[PDB]
Amino acid sequence: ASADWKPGHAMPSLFKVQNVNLERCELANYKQSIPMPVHMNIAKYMQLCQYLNTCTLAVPANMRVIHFGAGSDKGIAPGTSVLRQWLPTDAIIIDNDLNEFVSDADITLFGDCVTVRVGQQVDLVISDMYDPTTKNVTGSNESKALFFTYLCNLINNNLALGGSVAIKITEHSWSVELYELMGKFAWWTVFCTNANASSSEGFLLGINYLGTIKENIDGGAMHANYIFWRNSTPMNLSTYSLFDLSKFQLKLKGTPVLQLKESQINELVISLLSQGKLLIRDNDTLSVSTD
Amino acid sequence: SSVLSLVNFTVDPQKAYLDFVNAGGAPLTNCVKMLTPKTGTGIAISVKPESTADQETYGGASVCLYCRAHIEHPDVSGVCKYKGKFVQIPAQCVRDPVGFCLSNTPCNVCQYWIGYGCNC
Ligand SMILES: C[n+]1cn([C@@H]2O[C@H](COP(=O)(O)OP(=O)(O)OP(=O)(O)OC[C@H]3O[C@@H](n4cnc5c(=O)[nH]c(N)nc54)[C@H](O)[C@@H]3O)[C@@H](O)[C@H]2O)c2nc(N)[nH]c(=O)c21
Ligand SMILES: Nc1ncnc2c1ncn2[C@@H]1O[C@H](CSCC[C@H](N)C(=O)O)[C@@H](O)[C@H]1O
Ligand SMILES: [Zn+2]
Ligand SMILES: [Zn+2]
Repeated sequence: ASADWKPGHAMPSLFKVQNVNLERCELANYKQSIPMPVHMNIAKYMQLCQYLNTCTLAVPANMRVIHFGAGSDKGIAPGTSVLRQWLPTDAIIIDNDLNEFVSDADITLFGDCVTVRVGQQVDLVISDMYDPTTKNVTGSNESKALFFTYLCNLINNNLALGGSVAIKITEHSWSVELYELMGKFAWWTVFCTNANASSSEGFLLGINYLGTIKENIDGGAMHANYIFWRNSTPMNLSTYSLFDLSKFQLKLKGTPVLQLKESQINELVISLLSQGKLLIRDNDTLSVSTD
Repeated sequence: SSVLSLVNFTVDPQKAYLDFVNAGGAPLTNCVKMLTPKTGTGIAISVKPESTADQETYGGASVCLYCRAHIEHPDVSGVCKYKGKFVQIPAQCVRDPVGFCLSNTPCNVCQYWIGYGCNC
């Protein structure tokens, strides 16, 4: 049962290249829950981090990480603590949520993510945001605006070249524009944790931002492919991947941060960015506040 | 969230919580318990999880009464000693991580819990 020992499943190119209508998502184990030893979001975030351990993430000193939707109705932030456990000790974590919470982040901002002003560019964006109104399924499942408009503008303006994102989507919480922006990364996928395999949740991953269109993606068709994949792929609830945590921490890659004019970006630079070997952004002092 | 309300009605939140739990009050729940390779050093407070086989590791802010209750921290510098860090709790005390932290002090010389690891 090899896949049970993996942290989850990543959308394969087999389904990326399909051309299908958007259908209802029908999971055989829908809403089935696996017991924890420990909040469920501990297992969920750890498995996301384990999969990102296999991606070409840029990991610099003073790494800039912003974590949206970090709070829970319990006033705590299990995912932010997992990020603290995963990331380098000198990484800067900023988290945010609509509702009050306390966390192990360096900076915690309350309110709509739209109020979060990122003055500089960041290296990694994690979003677990989900709007409760999405559960009011009436009629056609269309592309959603909501917080995705903010996130898309963030990717276009406040994400370092070489930076990455992991953005939670579901069958009904998704964005045409966000899928299309994945084509501006060196690589992309949707990752579904084994801890939450019974949900249509997935983390849309963009790995190494290039600022230019590498893959032309029809976002509406690609979400239809994501649902087609989920409808076609048995996924058993499992946290076996968390049984051995000896290599859980993010590798301390020491990725360099360089300032370059866009006219200076040549094939060597794009190659380094695409391998997780370089970031291009400011090296100012990071300033992230509420507006 | 009852005890969380209670420590807003007192001048000594530490004593208020401890008297409450010591008289049968339900300990604060939802402390953020990590999954760790129990191969750590075992010190009290650490930047990364350091649980031994006899310990559990918690996210620091979640076991801090002053963090959880959104009240002023007593540290003269105003910085919380747990927030942004990890706190190791003896495995037999996971019933009340917050009470254990309010009831004990790390060794000022070896930073292990006095009585639970500190051998000085
Ligand atoms: C996939 N699916 C959907 N429906 C039907 O379509 C609706 C919309 O789905 P929707 O897109 O939420 O996705 P899912 O319910 O996975 O999301 P799931 O609830 O996992 O969503 C997961 C996320 O919800 C979020 N969430 C739960 N707690 C909170 C909270 O307290 N606040 C906020 N804002 N969000 C929360 C959180 O991100 C959590 O991980 C569903 O509600 C069903 O009616 C399905 N029906 C059947 N029979 N079989 C299915 O397989 C099926
Ligand atoms: N527009 C928005 N701005 C900030 N947070 C938002 C938001 N829309 C939804 N959210 C947040 O999305 C979150 C989904 S549940 C988050 C669980 C959390 N990651 C954990 O570790 O437990 C909710 O807290 C909700 O308040
Ligand atoms: Zn505190
Ligand atoms: Zn000592």
